[PDB]
Amino acid sequence: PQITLWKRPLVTIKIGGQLKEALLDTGADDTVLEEMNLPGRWKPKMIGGIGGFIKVRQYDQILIEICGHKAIGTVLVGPTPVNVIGRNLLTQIGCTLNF
Amino acid sequence: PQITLWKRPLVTIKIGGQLKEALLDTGADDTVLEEMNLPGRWKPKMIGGIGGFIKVRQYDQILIEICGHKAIGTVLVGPTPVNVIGRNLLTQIGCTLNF
Ligand SMILES: CCOP(=O)(COc1ccc(C[C@H](NC(=O)O[C@H]2CO[C@H]3OCC[C@H]32)[C@H](O)CN(CC(CC)CC)S(=O)(=O)c2ccc(CO)cc2)cc1)OCC
Repeated sequence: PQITLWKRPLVTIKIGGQLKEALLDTGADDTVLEEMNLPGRWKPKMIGGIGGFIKVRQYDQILIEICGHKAIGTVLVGPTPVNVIGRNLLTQIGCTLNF
Repeated sequence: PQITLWKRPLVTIKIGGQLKEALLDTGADDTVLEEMNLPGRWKPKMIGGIGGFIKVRQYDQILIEICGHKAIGTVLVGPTPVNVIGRNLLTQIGCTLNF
């Protein structure tokens, strides 16, 4: 589909057997999601943006479905104020910017 | 153009007569540039990111050309980690997400 940017580009995703809402975010290298107790091993990480850094847990090879499009890659989990789908997963669903 | 997302979507912009590099950021509501000299009045503003809030200088109705496409809109100037073009100007240049 085509998503205009008059409003935030929010979509439903499926991850860890749960449904959530997340932003399709071309400004995020990697995907960052709200606290969720995912199974498996993880590695600590710190990620920065406007305002400074937060602590997150890096999970690898996680399956996410985004508007019916399946993808598999790194998900960072922590106290983010917003769920963002980053380029690591947007590339996998064939997402481009167009103007 | 059609821009894929395997790399950061960085483009050249022109503002205040100066060229700069900026990131097309669908996750940003607003356009935030690193510290720079811009002519005209400005009002102090606060904006929040992943790590908290920062103070910016808000410049309204600023001419800015993004990858060959003109916009005139609000530009926030302050300690952002990187120059970002947000949705307030992405809509002006007709930018959509497509997959
Ligand atoms: C419930 C209330 O939430 P809130 O207001 C904040 O909500 C938010 C809404 C959207 C975002 C997404 C963020 N956009 C953003 O910063 O936009 C600013 C300007 O425009 C305003 O609109 C939205 C906020 C304001 C950007 O797209 C992505 N970022 C990187 C860019 C930073 C500019 C480039 C380095 S990153 O997220 O930092 C990030 C860093 C590392 C990694 C791992 O690779 C992944 C993601 C973040 C928080 O609370 C405040 C305390």
